[PDB]
Amino acid sequence: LVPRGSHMAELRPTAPPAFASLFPPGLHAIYGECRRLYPDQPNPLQVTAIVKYWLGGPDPLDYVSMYRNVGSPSANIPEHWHYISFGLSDLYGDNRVHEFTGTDGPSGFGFELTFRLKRETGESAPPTWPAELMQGLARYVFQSENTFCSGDHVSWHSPLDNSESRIQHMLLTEDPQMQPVQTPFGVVTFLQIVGVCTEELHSAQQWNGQGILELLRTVPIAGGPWLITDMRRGETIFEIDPHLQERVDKGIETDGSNLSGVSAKCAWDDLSRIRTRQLESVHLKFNQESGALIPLCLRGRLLHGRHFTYKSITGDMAITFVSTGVEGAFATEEHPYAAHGPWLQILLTEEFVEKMLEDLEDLFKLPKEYSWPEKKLKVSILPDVVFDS
Amino acid sequence: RGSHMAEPTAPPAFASLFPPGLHAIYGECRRLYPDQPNPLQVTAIVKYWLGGPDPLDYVSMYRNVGSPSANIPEHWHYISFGLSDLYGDNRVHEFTGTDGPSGFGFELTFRLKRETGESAPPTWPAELMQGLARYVFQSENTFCSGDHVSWHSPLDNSESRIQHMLLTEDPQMQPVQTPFGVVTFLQIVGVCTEELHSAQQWNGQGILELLRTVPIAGGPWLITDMRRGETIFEIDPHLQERVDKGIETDGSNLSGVSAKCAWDDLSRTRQLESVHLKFNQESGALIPLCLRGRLLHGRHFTYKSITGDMAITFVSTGVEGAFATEEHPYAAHGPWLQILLTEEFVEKMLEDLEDLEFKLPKEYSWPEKKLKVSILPDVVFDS
Repeated sequence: LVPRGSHMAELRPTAPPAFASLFPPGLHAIYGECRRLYPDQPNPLQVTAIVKYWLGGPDPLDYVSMYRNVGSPSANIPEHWHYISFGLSDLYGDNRVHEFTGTDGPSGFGFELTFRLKRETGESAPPTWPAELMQGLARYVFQSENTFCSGDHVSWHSPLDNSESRIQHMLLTEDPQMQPVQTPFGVVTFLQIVGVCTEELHSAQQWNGQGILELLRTVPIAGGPWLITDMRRGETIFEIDPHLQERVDKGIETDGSNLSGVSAKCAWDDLSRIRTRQLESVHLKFNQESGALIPLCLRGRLLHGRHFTYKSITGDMAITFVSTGVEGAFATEEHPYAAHGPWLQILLTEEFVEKMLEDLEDLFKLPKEYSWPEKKLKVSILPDVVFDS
Repeated sequence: RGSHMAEPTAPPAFASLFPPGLHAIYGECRRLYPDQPNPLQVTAIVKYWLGGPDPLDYVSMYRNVGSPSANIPEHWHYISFGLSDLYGDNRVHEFTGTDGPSGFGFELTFRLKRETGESAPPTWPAELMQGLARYVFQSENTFCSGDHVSWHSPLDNSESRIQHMLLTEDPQMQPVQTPFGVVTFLQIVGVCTEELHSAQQWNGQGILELLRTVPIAGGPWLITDMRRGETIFEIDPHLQERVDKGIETDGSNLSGVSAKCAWDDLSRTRQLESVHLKFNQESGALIPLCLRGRLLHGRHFTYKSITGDMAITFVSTGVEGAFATEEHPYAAHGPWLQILLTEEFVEKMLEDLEDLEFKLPKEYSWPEKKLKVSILPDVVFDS
């Protein structure tokens, strides 16, 4: 039989913008991607800086395009407003704001901010507050020269739209739609701002940024695969799902912690009986909050050959936990407890911290005391009254 | 008959112990000071990469006899270790390889005039160097020869008039090549608010070169005397004439200033046919700089009100993003006024405006341009 043929049972830019000569080449490329995504909105609402930054203006971003993304409620992606900045990258390439660096490497700071705000009902246009937020974030970047990555966190400690909204902080990720572009003035990637609660910010600091991001992609209400910020969100991802906390802690064990130290209630005392002092025995003290970080300090820092420092909020006192892999420590295996004044350094071997972690479970009859006489070490978790005196 | 003329080398002890980055720097130290192989040092016992507040691991303190023979006093010389990649093992700085800058690409130095009674180098500048290093580590801003640091505090915690810093290349220390990159040596030079202000108005390099001609400031090697009382302009009045000569030739690094100033119209962005600009004696004094050292150089200048929203930005013909053109030279976006002035016209203005005592309110008017500039008493802007 001669082939009858296939019968498919299931099937699912290129033209320059008006008046191209007018556009700066760096602005021209970014706009190209925006058109790719939104051909139906060729003239979107824009917030624009009339007083230019290079002429005294407070606003580093020259433009903020505001499109309407329908999303895919067909696949749990809500309707939202999409915000795209112009100014963080080298737009003009004439050394007015950014140093011209040519095609190789990053255009300006090498990125432009984006943000996806979940659309409410009655909203017949995109709200203009996130534009001002982006301006604010751009000020941070311009005043220093701290270029941001996918995974970075920003401590804002203020409701992003000045609302009562829980969402007071921001994480940064790759925009799910925007593809990095090559301008004549360098390369531009697209960092998306994702709003988060103080609690979730702390989780990213404790673990890593990328991991907390991935966690938000499985919680649509937060959340979603496209990381859309809903300002009217009331509960954290941990309150929506307590099972997630386990994946945070599991990750701290797997990847390690970004947390190098913490200002908390802590103290240490000598049992031996400025210059370095080598202590034969030591007694470390913590409240419930700082004591709760001990497993993180051991499992996610020392077990990874990194270190951890507890600083007492009141006073001179400090404790630094160190592993064998650290360089420049004045605490060695032979003299594992050493202090330069009030600053205590404790060296703990890999074999021994594993044994400690067997004793230390969550982490409540306080004082909760632990003791290893073979190491001459005592760790006690006390009520806050001790350190408040 | 013939002519009748009238007129490191070895490695240090236990070299294997030293990290390669620390080696090259110490090599340059030994070159200058072979007679002081073990100088006094401030050392960070608690390290920065382990929680320590001090970014500099070491600060060497040598004794330079100088050359009073040729007007160089005796002084203490301070050399930092930590700003550049010392260990090249990614604990503090990213290992970038031999090409480009090691760490931040520099270490700090400082030269303090030796007093009498001082039989040892004072330790305070070490803490000053730690302090400056924190600035550099928190914001990864790299300093250059010519930069200024607004410290707003007497450097040695004295009541001393030396409250600020400029930065220059060290006159003795030559740049070194480490296996982790290149290290230059930036010398901290202590200055007064008056001198800091001049460098902002002109450039650092200019005020630096000016200090080399005043030994007490000063000196060819830029040695900080903390006991200095009079500014370089008080020791030499002619030097004030030397700065603006440069501001004219080179330009100005001053882009704007918060001051008492206001504007009015005589009649998105409204364009104005006539305009009245108002300044106090202090801000009005900057006008020549604003014109001569910014506008005549294709650059802009902004006056902002210390009180309120009002602002005035002067622009020239060679600026982008302005909304004031030649055809409509006075335009405002709300309380922010932009005045466009041409090269030909500012030359004519400068002929009209002198200095800029005592004749307030001093007024200036160009009817063919519909422009009034008045210098008023400070009471006007206060209400």
